[PDB]
Amino acid sequence: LNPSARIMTFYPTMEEFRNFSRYIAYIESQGAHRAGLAKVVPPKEWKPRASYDDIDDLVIPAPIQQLVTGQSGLFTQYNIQKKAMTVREFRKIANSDKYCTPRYSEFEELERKYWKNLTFNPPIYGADVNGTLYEKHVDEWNIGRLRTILDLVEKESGITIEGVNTPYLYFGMWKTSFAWHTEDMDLYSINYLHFGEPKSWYSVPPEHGKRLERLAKGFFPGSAQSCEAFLRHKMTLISPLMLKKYGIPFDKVTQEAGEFMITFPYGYHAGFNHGFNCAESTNFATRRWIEYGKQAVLCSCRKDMVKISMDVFVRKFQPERYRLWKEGKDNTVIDHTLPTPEAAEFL
Ligand code: NI
Ligand SMILES: [Zn+2]
Repeated sequence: LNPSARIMTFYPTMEEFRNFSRYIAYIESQGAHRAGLAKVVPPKEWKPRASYDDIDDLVIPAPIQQLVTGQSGLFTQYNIQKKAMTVREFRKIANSDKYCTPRYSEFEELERKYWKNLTFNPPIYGADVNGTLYEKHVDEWNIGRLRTILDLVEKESGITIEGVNTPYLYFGMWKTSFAWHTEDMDLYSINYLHFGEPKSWYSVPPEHGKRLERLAKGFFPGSAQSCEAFLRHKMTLISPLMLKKYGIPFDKVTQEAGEFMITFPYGYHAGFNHGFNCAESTNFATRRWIEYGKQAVLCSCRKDMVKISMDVFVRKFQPERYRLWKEGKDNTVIDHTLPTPEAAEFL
């Protein structure tokens, strides 16, 4: 099943689209999780919002200017907090001559331009805006309420973690980047591209994630010494040519307006925006995640980074291991190829 761990694309019917959790289980039955990233194109008739012109009374509280330093396919991205702005201000900069999408023919050309120009003309990214663009009425794949076991954090312990159990909006322009990372606690993510230009993604299969970590640690021994999981800083950019040179297996895919991307536990990904767009994002879980959460290597160097108590998950969903786990004896080795238990119905 998917032996090259390539990114798969799915086209559910409206009937299939109703049960979020079941559909994640299904795409894992087909091997999607091996890639680390999958694309889901929703039914033609489904839309999460009637229109998107009413936008600008929405504030971007903390836009970030992305300064990139490096050379030879290896970069560090510094995020500089700017003053709050409207979508309107963002769009104007996005579409200005200095700071709009270059003319290009094929993706491959736009990609070359990205990697050639990523240290020049620092763009602004309207990242991490708390809020949703779904209407209250929309029940299918509603990023504001996906109803997975992740809900145990909010319902059992009361804690809300912005962008993790709540929706974030991202306003992109040309050449805004997301650095190589897995999700907080090695969770799943869902990303819906509401409108605008594409977002391009790179992915490294979870079964090869340790190999990328080794590579990263090799290139930045400074950061390795100061932090157990420096990639969680979301500052490290590494080009596909670099990955290819060091034999890291990876895939690429472009997400267009109206498509969902799913990332899987321990799926390293990175990418960039083609132009003005808006994405909405959140984290979520399945039972398979539990072991990943238990085994996640967290940032040890800056505090108020995202940590979830695994206790409630182990007790409830792995009752046979709860004791072994509490006394630190567990020792389960994760098999990255195994689909989530809920997929049994389809296997
Ligand atoms: Ni991510
Ligand atoms: Zn750290």
